[PDB]
Formats: sequence, structure tokens, C-alpha cells
Amino acid sequence: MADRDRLRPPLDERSLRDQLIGAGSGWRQLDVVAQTGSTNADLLARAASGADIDGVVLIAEHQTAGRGRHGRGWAATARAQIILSVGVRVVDVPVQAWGWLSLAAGLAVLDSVAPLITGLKWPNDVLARGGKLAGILAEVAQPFVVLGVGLNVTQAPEEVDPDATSLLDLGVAAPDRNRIASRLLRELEARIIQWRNANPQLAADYRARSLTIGSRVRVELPGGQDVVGIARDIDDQGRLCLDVGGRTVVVSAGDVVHL
Ligand SMILES: Nc1ncnc2c1ncn2[C@@H]1O[C@H](COP(=O)(O)OC(=O)CCCC[C@@H]2SC[C@@H]3NC(=O)N[C@@H]32)[C@@H](O)[C@H]1O
Repeated sequence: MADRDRLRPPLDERSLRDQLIGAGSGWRQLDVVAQTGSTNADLLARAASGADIDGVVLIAEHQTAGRGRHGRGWAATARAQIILSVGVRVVDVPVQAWGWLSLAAGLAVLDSVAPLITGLKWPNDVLARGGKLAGILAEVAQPFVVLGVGLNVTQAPEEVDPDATSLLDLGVAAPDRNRIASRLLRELEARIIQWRNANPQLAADYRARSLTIGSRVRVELPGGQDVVGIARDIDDQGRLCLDVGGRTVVVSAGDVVHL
């Protein structure tokens, strides 16, 4: 932790940039900032001021007031995660269901760390060995969605959440955050393209990495309510379809427990 903090090199923005260039990337802007309250908040604020955030990438070394979903938090220490948000214009034509972007983002994270090391837990989680390796948050601000990823690279669970894990804690020796980050951006770009095009590979690939689909689950709803059943599928809006004795309960978000 003290030990870890002293062995976490900064990102090399110029090298991230070079990788996007060499690759002919369609990302329109890439910035790394030392610290911010929330990258998601930052891109939403740009959009709100009339900036075109489509294809804008914002990476923060440190994030001091991270957002989870529905009012929960996201914790970090400096240089220990890849903390990034991207803008996506969603009002195209033929309009696709923006609820799939968060799923596409998880998928891209898992594909980016596959070379080094389990799967996607709906709605927001990337798990490895049952621990939370990454969290995904998509926020709509028509005509945009801001899509956020917190990926634990060397972050220790004692620094952020007892149920967290990281690439380092999974046994990856000296993870190269630059190379992972560049790979992540390549895969996010690829999945957003599939999403726009209504390409079926997206949902097929998500299924192939899904921990939730096919599981006995409890869906937990406000008011201490719950519904227990089988996570039958994810629908074309990105929502979980729970089979309860033949009847379908479709939930758009919120908490899901694998039993
Ligand atoms: N670093 C971490 N690693 C694993 N778990 C964590 C964590 N920090 C917090 N947690 C736990 O995970 C919960 C939140 O999980 P949820 O499913 O609600 O929420 C999520 O998993 C979505 C997390 C989104 C983070 C990215 S970072 C870049 C962008 N900017 C932001 O401000 N947010 C996005 C917290 O209540 C903690 O229990």
C-alpha cells in the first residue's frame, strides 16, 4: 500500500496517444488528468456546456469522488486503476438501445485483460475469481451516453473494497497500465462500432463471458423486495429477463445476487 503507492508509475499520455495514432483510432480526443472528482461527471459537464463529446476519452490517474450506480461510490488511489470515461452520441439512426453500452464496456474490459489472466456479472461488474476487477457505469445525457470504467490494475482490496481484486492480486506480474489502457480503448471502440451496427456478435460475445445468464439469482428491489428465479437472458435493451415459473420479470438495473 505504501509499498504499492511507491511502485505505481504514471501513465505516459504521449504513448497512449502514439498507440491510437499507429492504430488509426477513431477516438476524437484523449486527455489524462492527475486527479478529478469523477471522469463521468466531467464529460457530462462538458456535454452540458455544449461540447461534442462523441469519441472523447478522459482518463484520470486519481479519482476522489467516484460514482457507482444508483448513488453508490467508487473508490481509488492514485495510479492504481485505469479510470476512464468516453462519450458516445446515441441519437443515431437507426437508434440502438443505449442500455447495451455498459455491457459492451464490460466485455471490452474482459477482452483487454484476457491476454494476462471470471466473466461479466450483470449489470455492472467484471469479476475474476469472484472478486470485482472492474466496474462499469453508463449515464445518459441525451444526445450522449457517458460510459465509465474503473479497472483495478494494482489496486489492493484494502485500499478500495474488501470484495475487490486487481490484475496484480490475480498474479499478473507488473501490469503495464499503458499497454492495457491502449488495448482497452481499441476494444471499446470496436464494441461501440458493433453496437451502432446492431451486430449480433456483440450479444453473442457477451453471453460467452456471462456469469449471470443461466444462473439462479435473486433480484433485489427497493423496499426490501426480492424475486428469485432464473436469469433467462439479456434483452435487446440490456435488461435482465428473470424467469419466475414461466412468467417474466424484466429489470432494467439494480442489484442481482448469484445464489
Ligand atoms: N475500486 C473498486 N473495486 C471493486 N469494488 C469497488 C471499488 N470501489 C468501490 N467498490 C464497491 O463497488 C460498489 C459500487 O458498485 P456499483 O455496481 O454500484 O457501481 C459500479 O460498479 C460502477 C463503477 C463505475 C466506476 C467508473 S471509474 C470512471 C467513471 N467515473 C466514475 O465516477 N465512475 C466511473 C461500491 O459500493 C463498493 O462496494
